[PDB]
Amino acid sequence: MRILAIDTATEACSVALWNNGTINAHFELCPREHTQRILPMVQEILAASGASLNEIDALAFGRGPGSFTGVRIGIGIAQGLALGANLPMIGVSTLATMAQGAWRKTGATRVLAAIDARMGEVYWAEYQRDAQGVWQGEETEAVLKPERVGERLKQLSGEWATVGTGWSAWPDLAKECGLTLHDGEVSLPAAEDMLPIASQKLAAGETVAVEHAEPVYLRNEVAWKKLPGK
Amino acid sequence: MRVLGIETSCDETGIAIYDDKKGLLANQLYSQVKLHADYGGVVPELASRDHVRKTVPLIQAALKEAGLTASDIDAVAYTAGPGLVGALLVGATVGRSLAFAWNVPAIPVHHMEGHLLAPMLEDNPPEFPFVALLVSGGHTQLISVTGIGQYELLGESIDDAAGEAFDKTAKLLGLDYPGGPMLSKMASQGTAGRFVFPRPMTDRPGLDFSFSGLKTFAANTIRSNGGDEQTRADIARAFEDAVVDTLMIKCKRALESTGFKRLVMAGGVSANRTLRAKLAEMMQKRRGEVFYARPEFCTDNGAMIAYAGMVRFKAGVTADLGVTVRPRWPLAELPAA
Ligand SMILES: Nc1ncnc2c1ncn2[C@@H]1O[C@H](COP(=O)(O)OP(=O)(O)OP(O)(O)=S)[C@@H](O)[C@H]1O
Ligand SMILES: [Cl-]
Ligand SMILES: [Mg+2]
Ligand SMILES: [Mg+2]
Ligand SMILES: [Zn+2]
Repeated sequence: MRILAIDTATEACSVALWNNGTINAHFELCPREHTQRILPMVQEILAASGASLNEIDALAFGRGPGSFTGVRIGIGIAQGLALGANLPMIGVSTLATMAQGAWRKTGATRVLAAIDARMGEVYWAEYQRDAQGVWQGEETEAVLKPERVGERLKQLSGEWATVGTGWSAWPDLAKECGLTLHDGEVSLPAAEDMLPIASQKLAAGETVAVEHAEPVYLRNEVAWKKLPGK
Repeated sequence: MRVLGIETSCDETGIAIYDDKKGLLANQLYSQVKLHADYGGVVPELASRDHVRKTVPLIQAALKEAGLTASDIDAVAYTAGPGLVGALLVGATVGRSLAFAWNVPAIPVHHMEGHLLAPMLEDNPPEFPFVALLVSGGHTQLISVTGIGQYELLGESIDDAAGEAFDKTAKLLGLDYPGGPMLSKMASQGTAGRFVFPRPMTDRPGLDFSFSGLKTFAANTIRSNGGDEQTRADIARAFEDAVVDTLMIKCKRALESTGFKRLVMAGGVSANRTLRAKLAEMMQKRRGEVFYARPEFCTDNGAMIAYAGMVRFKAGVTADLGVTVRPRWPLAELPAA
């Protein structure tokens, strides 16, 4: 039940460790500095709780969506660690992670997660916590134009908490939607909030060998046109 | 000892294991050329994405190939630059974290030093000093090499590198990107001397290169002649012969300037059949020696990184816990060994 979690998918860099009945965590804003901070942070959290990497039962990583570069830094570091220590990996959604954060901070059980995807779009999800603490709604994850999000909100009901930089970019996203929106108090994912999700997946056998780890980019359109005739 | 080398600088994922006693124990390579061909050039985001898909599986395959386990590896070397930042970051993050997990040193490697040392993988490797001609997709440089990390830049292209020149003319000939090697195959069937391209920068003194003018000359020749296969092969041959003659003249002048008796050629263009033959012939006539890598180690590969990583580790070069990539990194700035 020893789980190490790492994340670099957004402007934040964070690591957290569940070990011997305690949770240790570190979170900082690291714009442009992820590659300089992440391994020192992993080394630090491991050393602090007197844990060796090969004593870890599972390595959780922020799978995306987020910055393409950041998502890849996260999976790349996680893969090296997991390959090196033969650890199973658990990919955790950045969107679900922030939902868990809203619950931790505000008790929110229904969360509208939006990440600024750039190019006038957001990464979007609707997450709702069940009685067992499991966030339902993974199938809703998508990259969407704000107009499409607005249409979607008119199909939802009741009270929701908002999390993510997508709301920072587009705070008017839910204008005339008829929902009751609360601030979920989370703009960026923290590895600390990956841990309960990871622990659920571990118990369910939903881990993967290092060679099976995959990022979730959501935006998969290439941004360059093929040559004429292709 | 044994070093695991990881190369992800552009559009090839290369992994190798080099043992300083037994030689190369493994070499794995995936080339992304089919992924980028439809776009006419390397798409950085697609390249980065595919390195994620290939890096771990090819490291696993390398260990299996060599019949080794994790504990048999003494250091992990990875290309830190120059190259595409997104692509470099994949190999570098996997490499550095793997080294951390295995508790072995991590060795950041300069991609061009990797190219330069590739001929060391063959029997009868060059002794210092030598003139090195580095001719690849994006580089074309003459270097005075007096030892490891003792690289003095003698000259370089002021525009297109030789490799990209091959690829641009190949594109004009209707070949798939990157068309350099296919242009050379066409050229093999061409009639010597039917067309004659210029040899830029050879009338003036100095050791610098220029190739951009050959794209223009090719384009104008193609449009002013017939489109039959033979004529096209004749154009390809005239292009190739002009590039090779230019490189040979510049290498000769570099050998004159330094007084050296050894010429080392590396980078993808050093796989060219005509270049290999002409430089060999030149060195024979000079009573000197030429050195090159096997054709598959001329272009991007992991073997040269495992080798250069071993050299660098032995010279005292290791990484702290930061993962640092340097997309632009001049070869002349590396520390001496
Ligand atoms: N037989 C050949 N004849 C002419 N050019 C060739 C041949 N084989 C490969 N090339 C060219 O070599 C170039 C690729 O060499 P590489 O060393 O793999 O390039 P690269 O690493 O992407 O370039 P860099 O980053 O500047 S070292 C391409 O431009 C190819 O067209
Ligand atoms: Cl791109
Ligand atoms: Mg390539
Ligand atoms: Mg210049
Ligand atoms: Zn190269």
